[PDB]
Amino acid sequence: MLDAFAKVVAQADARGEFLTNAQFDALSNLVKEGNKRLDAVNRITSNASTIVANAARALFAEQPQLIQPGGNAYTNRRMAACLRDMEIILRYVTYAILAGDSSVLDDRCLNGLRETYQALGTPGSSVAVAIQKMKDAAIAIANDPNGITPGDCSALMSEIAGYFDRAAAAVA
Amino acid sequence: MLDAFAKVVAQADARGEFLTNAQFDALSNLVKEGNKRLDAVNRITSNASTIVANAARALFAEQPQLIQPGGNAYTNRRMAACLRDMEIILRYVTYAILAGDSSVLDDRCLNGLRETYQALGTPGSSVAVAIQKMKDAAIAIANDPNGITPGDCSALMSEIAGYFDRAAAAVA
Amino acid sequence: MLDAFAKVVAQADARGEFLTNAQFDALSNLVKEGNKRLDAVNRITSNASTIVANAARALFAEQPQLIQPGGNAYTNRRMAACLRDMEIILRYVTYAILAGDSSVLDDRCLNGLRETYQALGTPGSSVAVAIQKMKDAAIAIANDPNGITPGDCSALMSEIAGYFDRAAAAVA
Amino acid sequence: MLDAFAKVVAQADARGEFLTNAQFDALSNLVKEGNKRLDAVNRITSNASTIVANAARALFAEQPQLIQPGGNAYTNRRMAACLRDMEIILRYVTYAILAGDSSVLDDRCLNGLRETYQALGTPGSSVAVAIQKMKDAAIAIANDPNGITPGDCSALMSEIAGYFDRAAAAVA
Amino acid sequence: MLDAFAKVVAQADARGEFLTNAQFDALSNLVKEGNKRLDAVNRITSNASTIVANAARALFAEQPQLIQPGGNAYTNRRMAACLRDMEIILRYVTYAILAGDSSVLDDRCLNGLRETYQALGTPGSSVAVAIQKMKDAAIAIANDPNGITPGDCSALMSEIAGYFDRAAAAVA
Amino acid sequence: MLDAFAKVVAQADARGEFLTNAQFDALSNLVKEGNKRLDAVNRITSNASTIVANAARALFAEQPQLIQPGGNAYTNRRMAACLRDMEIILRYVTYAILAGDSSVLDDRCLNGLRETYQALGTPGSSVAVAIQKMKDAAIAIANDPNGITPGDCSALMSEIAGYFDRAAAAVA
Amino acid sequence: MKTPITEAIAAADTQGRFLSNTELQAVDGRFKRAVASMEAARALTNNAQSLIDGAAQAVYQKFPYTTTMQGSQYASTPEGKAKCARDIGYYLRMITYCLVAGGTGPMDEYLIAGLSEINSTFDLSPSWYIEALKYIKANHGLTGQAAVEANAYIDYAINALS
Amino acid sequence: MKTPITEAIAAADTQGRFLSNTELQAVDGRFKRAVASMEAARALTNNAQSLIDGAAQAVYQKFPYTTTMQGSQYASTPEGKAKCARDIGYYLRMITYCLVAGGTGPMDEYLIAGLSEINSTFDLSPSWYIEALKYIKANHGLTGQAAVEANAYIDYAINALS
Amino acid sequence: MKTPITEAIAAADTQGRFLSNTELQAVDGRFKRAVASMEAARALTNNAQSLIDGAAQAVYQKFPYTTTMQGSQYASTPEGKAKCARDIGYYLRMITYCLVAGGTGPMDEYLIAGLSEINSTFDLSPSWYIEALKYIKANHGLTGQAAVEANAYIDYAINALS
Amino acid sequence: MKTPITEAIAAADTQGRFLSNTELQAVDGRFKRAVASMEAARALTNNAQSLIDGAAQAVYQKFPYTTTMQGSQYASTPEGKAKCARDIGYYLRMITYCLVAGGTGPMDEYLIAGLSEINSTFDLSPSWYIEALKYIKANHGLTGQAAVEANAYIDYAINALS
Amino acid sequence: MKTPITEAIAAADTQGRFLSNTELQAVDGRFKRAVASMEAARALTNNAQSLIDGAAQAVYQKFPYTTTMQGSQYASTPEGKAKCARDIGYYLRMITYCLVAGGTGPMDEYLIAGLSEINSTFDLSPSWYIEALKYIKANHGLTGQAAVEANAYIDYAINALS
Amino acid sequence: MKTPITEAIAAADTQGRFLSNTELQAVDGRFKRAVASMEAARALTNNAQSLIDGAAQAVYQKFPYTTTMQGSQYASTPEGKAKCARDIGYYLRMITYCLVAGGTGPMDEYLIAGLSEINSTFDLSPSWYIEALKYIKANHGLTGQAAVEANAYIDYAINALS
Ligand SMILES: *[C@H](C)[C@H]1/C(=C/c2[nH]c(/C=C3N=C(/C=C4\NC(=O)C(CC)=C4C)C(C)=C\3CCC(=O)O)c(CCC(=O)O)c2C)NC(=O)[C@@H]1C
Repeated sequence: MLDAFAKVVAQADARGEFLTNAQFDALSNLVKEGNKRLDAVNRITSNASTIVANAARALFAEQPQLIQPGGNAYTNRRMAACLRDMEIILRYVTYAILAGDSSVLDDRCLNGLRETYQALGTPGSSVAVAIQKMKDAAIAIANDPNGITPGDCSALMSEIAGYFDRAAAAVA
Repeated sequence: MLDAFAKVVAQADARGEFLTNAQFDALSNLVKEGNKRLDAVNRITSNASTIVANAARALFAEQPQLIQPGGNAYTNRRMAACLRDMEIILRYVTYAILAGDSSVLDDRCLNGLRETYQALGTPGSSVAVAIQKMKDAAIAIANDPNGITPGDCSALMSEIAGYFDRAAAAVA
Repeated sequence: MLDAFAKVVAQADARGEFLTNAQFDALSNLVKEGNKRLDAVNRITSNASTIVANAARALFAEQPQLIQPGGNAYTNRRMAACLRDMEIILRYVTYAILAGDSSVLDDRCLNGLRETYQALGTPGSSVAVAIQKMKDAAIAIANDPNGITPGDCSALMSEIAGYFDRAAAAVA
Repeated sequence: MLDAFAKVVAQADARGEFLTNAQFDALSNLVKEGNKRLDAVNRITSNASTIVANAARALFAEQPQLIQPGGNAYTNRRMAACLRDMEIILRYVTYAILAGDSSVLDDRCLNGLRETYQALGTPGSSVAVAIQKMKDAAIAIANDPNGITPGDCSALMSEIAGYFDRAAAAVA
Repeated sequence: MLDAFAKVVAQADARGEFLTNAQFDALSNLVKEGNKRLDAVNRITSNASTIVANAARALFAEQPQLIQPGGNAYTNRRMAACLRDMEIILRYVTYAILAGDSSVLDDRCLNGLRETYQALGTPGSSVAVAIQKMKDAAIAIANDPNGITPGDCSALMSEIAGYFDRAAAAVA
Repeated sequence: MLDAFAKVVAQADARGEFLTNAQFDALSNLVKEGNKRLDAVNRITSNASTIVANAARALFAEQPQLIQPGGNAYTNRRMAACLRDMEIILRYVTYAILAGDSSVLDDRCLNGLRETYQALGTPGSSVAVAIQKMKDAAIAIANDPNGITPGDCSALMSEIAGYFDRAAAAVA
Repeated sequence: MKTPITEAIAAADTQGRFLSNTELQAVDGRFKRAVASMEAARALTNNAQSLIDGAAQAVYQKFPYTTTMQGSQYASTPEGKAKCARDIGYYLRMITYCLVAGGTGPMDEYLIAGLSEINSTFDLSPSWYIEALKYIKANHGLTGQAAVEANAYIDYAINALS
Repeated sequence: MKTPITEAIAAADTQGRFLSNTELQAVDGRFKRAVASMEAARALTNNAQSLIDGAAQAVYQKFPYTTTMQGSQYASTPEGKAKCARDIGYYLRMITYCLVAGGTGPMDEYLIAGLSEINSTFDLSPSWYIEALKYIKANHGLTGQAAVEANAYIDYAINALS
Repeated sequence: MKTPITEAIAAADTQGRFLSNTELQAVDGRFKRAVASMEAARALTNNAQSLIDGAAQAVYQKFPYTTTMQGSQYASTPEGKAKCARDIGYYLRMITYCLVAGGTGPMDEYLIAGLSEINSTFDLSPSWYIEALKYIKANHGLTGQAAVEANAYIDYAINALS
Repeated sequence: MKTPITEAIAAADTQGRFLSNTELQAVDGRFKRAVASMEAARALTNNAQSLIDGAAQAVYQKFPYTTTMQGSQYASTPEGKAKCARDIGYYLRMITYCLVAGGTGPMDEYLIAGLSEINSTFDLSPSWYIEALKYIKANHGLTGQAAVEANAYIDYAINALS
Repeated sequence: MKTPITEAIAAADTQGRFLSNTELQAVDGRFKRAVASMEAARALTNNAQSLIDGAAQAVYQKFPYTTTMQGSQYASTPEGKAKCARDIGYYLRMITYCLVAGGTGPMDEYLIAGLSEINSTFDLSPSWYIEALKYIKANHGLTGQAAVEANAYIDYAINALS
Repeated sequence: MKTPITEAIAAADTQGRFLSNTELQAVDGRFKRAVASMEAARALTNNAQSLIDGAAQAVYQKFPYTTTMQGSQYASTPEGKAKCARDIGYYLRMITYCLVAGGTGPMDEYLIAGLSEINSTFDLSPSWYIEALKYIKANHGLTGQAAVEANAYIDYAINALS
């Protein structure tokens, strides 16, 4: 996979050139924003279980047909599978946040997932709703002003939303 | 796989309902017919080798081009393969008779067989003729009135023919 | 795989016939030409490294874009892979020379290679140029009049060129 | 493995003889006692969890040094391992009850266990105490006069105790 | 493994020396005796089945307790195993004859066999008798004066007996 | 494995106690000495190849019988194996330096090595001499006063020597 | 799905063999035990509503806090109570399926697989269901081998929760 | 050894589970079928000598050359005849073991494993034994389920030889 | 045991390589974060008794039935109360080990491995411990990165119980 | 197909190496032995009909019952006799292929693979073919290394049938 | 590509776990070491041409035959000299990538993988590049931790060539 | 060790078969090629000292720096020169072993395995040995198939170094 650093290096190598001043400056800024990035990852990770559980309850309360006999989330085996998937997607999203690049998400998670859900008979659009709910919960937790050194950490919040939307679009 | 019992259960679960009286009555009858079913399985199984051998000889006497140099059943390796397939199909058919459901046949045997024979160059319609010959031999053995407690055991004979025709259609 | 001998046998078996006099005579001639065949294999094999290296240098001098940053042969890993492929193709070509039949080449080497190069992004036509260069080097080495018992060994040289062209067409 | 039936057969085969009348009579009696045997297996199996849990609590209340920091049952990983072993031994004991022969117990469970516990540092004599507690609980459950057709089912209770003592001696 | 040629080479390498004239002369003689060696291997190999079968019948006629109920060769599974071992030993002995060195026999066959038979309960001395019978049959077949170019081929017969005795001593 | 930190934790857990002030103070000091430790690891690692090569040349110049025909280091395969072992031991020693604990060395490297060398026929005492030579080279490189912030970094040098002597004693 | 028949077939198919007398006896055992199983299944089905209603209340009585404590995992609201009665009906329905099928397959496939993950994720206490199952076992009103059959699966559920 | 009981246990042990009702029903089927099996076993054992003597002669009658042709594989000498009667007694004894055990295990372990290798190595024709087994099946004089039991294993042997 | 150092070494040893700058930077990160970790460890250790006493009571207050209900799994007896305080002290001690080690290794090895099996076998409710851990998180009185460190492991425990 | 050449290539290809002198010597051995092999192949081919006719009758003489006994596996009818002569011609043709190819490959692929299954399924006795092959070996009228070549494959067939 | 971050993620993903504090500390170590790394990267980039020009000549001085000996592998022609300067620029560029990425990944992927095969196939001597790298290490003019960073990767290259 | 014979045996042993005509022809090819191989081996052995002395000097002439440059890897000292002549004698001795054995086995086992690692670790240039081998090939004074044999292994060594 590639983080935001190896991304620039791989682009430079393909052209056979040393890095330019603009590129060095851009990279130094990512480093200066590292504290905020680590805070967001730690906060989302620390609330992993509640984020998934609360999103699952909300999904099933809005779409009760998913847990009614026959529904795709009926039976404990299918329910467990569905909870596992929500946790897995959340996991890969945090990886992408730490890396500052979405390749690890696309490569080991999103790629081929839509096809997987169609083969199974799993409603991708419902998965997308679950992902969206986790997004709003993850962002409200990561960007919570309480208990942390004040500062603008909003550009990062847009980057984080991007990854969630990215995953929601891959299954939808 | 599913037997005739798990078939009804899986249908009821999909609807989230207890079994109805009609369903209980239908299931009790299968149980009352169990002796006949076990007799048919035991009798066909006991004559497994002759059923396959006699059907093979008959097939090759009618379709001699299958054993002529070049034919698909020429050489001992191909002849052995062909005899193995006839035995395998007969085996899965007896499983289906015991289960009272054809899923084990479709799932582990018939599914993808036609494609397998086309890739090899094996004449599916000739396989179908072999299957048909085993059918007539299996049924005449299972429904032989000699040495068994008299009684109508003909509905079961139609069920058995069904499985054979089912396999013959999957390769044809 | 099949050598030139098993090729005739397999054709005869498919027809269920003993070999004819013409066939026996044809086979005896291959045997009488065996010395020349072994000389060609030994000579090409003995100069394996130089044949590959010289062809690689020539290719990269004519097509410099293959080793420029980004090029398919840029970076030592890709360069090594490219040299390995040239050696592999040369290897399978010598097998075919020894066998007097091209099946081992088609079967274990050429078959599916074009698809492999397209998936990777490797220019097949450039591979074909490398193969062609090895051909001219291999033939000039095998058919070198110095240090060997004089005699017409040209029909074999056409057979050898055939295999190289065969491989060049499979990737081109 | 061997059940009580295959045990007699294997003894007869080793001598190359048909079974004697005494042997046939002995075997018929095992069959006549089959109901009691199945009741004991079903009853112990049905109370598997409580038997193990109650024996574990009793062991740790008598030997508190096993769960004190450092003790062999300290930490959840070691505690889990210890509970697993008690369940495993109980499992193999029920197999032996059903088979009417202890070979399956010796072969797949007891054999080499003492050596296993010494290598680990696990007190075998404490394991033996746990086994003994399960024995008394298993027998009181199996031989409980309530809810079952009255009758002497005590010889079987001695056979069952035998297996437990057999396992207790193999670890002690 | 080592043949008689690699044996001399490995001895010379250990001393770091080129081969001496005596050694070259000794090696040339092995080459001059190659025809006889190939005849012995071909003849024994051609009569592999009868050699094993006749030796088995003779062994069981002399030692009937081996096939009596209980005997180590009683039951078809054990009988088959015993015939397999005789064939296996004969196989490795022919390898050693071709190689002109016994290492392949010791290494892949004899080494650890005695221990194997003791663990099983197989009478090694009886195996040795079977080996001895094959020896006398193999040698009478290999050194049969009929249908072959006359000549002294007796030193080779002593070498062959040596291998058989070597195997007989490893199990005895 | 265990580093110097997990070592104290595991000792405390075995006793079921929180850490004492003395222990906290001892651990804080290891942390304060971390820079020196990282410098030693980086410096030895950076000169890995020369350390091994120079020690190998010195060993073979003092003990020429190891590379004479027959010697244990004769032939390129054995020479390569010997160089690999020196590199492997050096590798595990640097791991132990970084961890501040020798368990990773004992566990994955030293344990069972003496037995390994005896089975092979490799002179352990000669291996010990090679290890000793690397020690003196590693320490002179790690504790070189040039190009680094001045300071007493000698206690660490005794710790490093300890690991080398530890490995030398395990093979000797 | 695990039944005496599919087990017979799987065992034969794994050895690539035709069914033997060994397998056919097993199935006959299944057909003969059916009489008592079908008896237990019908009875539980006929009295389903009262067993479920009685079972739910036994849980609320054993664990009074499940009706007063706040939290969606509790039966302290109309929805919680509906969820609880639904779950209990699920357990009972599963048991009639096991009786009808002659094996634990239905329960294994539809309920036991993933059971721990669910009770953990939604914070549902296993001891709640165990108490519901103990109530059903004590009040199904079956006797003889019909009771032995029902109890076997009830206890199978209980052990799965333990 | 393959029996209804060891199959029950193996299946449970492979899933590392306790025996279930599924397995216990199978065993009950085995105990109930025992009555007819033990009936067939005793009868074959009591009439062993005559069945063997009659079976041997049926083979010599079907294949007359086995008594005249020279070769140790034939029953053309006193030893050959003794070997043949011994082999036939082996088959019969195996069948009583299968009846008593409730499965093919005894026959599988002591006779069928390695069967082809033996008949091939010693040049013994399978059709010889098949004829002996057909004689036993036609003359054991059993009726009802006792005959069904005996025939099941006799035919199992025949198919193994085919 | 999982620590920043053993992870560095394992990763290098798996590739059979010498430690690289990549691995050494990681360790430096570990040494620099130690200041805040050791700060949190000492503080939790100094106030261990009151955090444990306060944590136990918060559980009894949140789940009042744990003090009244009969059953050895409850803190309704002097022994139960002793067991509960012991368990809570175990969780706290584990957290100081994680802080001191710089990783979850101690908690993973001594407490989390086998955690579900234990709570299931002895009928101990995870929500009990989660509440104890929430109390410790709210009352450890740490600020800055020292609090961030303590909270990280506290929440790791909570998620392991969820 | 197994020949001295394909064996040389396979061995080299398995080690992913170029052919070496080791492999090329083997092939030269194959080319030099060809003279005697081609000699045996041509001779057997020229006298094919009489060897087959003579071989068939030797079998009928050794095993007189094959001409009188009823059953499709016997040569007691015109069809049986045609099948038998066809089979024998198959064996002979295979042997000329082995001689021409320089290895057992043809026989291994077209005849020996599945041989036991066929003789077992159709009740064909191996000793019948062994006798046909012994006749061919005794009457092919070859001498020197040509006979050694023919005999090698004839005996290979015989051993495959043993 | 191997970086402190991708190593953190890979390690977590292999255990199928969420990133832990253990992994996040490592990354912080990476961010803090960046200051010195970026310092070394910029400096090497700014002085790239002179370091390359000086490095090439140091090689020609150490190994005078590389400028006089005939052969395409030598720098005895204008093309050879261009190839040599290009190669040296490749090594330097790779080192700035490693500094910028915080790990050996770039060098491992673009240069070290297949390195031995290339120097062997094209007859390029490793000692040539080692001398170029020693020149760069001695003349990059960096001090403090910036020098420690540059040297770490320079020596990594040298060891890869040894 | 790889020889025409051990290859024949290994191939047969891998298929668990007896040696066939296919394998025996290969060995005959080996025995017949021996005449030319033994001829080349003896000749190289008789002229060993002069070939080695001449080969060493050809290297010093092709690569003049190997005699002047400082460094233990060079032949610029009496020891270096002794090491070089020893190495060259090793290559020659290996080639006589290959000729005598009929295969590359000796060279593969004693010299080629680990060859790259050694030349890399001790900084020995492959082109040095290739030049020594080219000298031996041009001056061994062999003709006909004896030369073809010697050249085959000489070129095998050269390719191993390329
Ligand atoms: C064609 C490429 C060129 C050519 C070939 C040519 N070769 C020979 C004769 C021989 N070649 C060999 C070589 C080998 N035999 C082997 O078994 C092996 C593998 C170990 C090799 C490499 C041999 C032994 C001979 C025969 C003896 C001899 O040297 O004559 C011939 C002559 C064939 C004949 O005798 O009628 C010819 C023509 N000649 C050319 O000019 C081509 C460039």
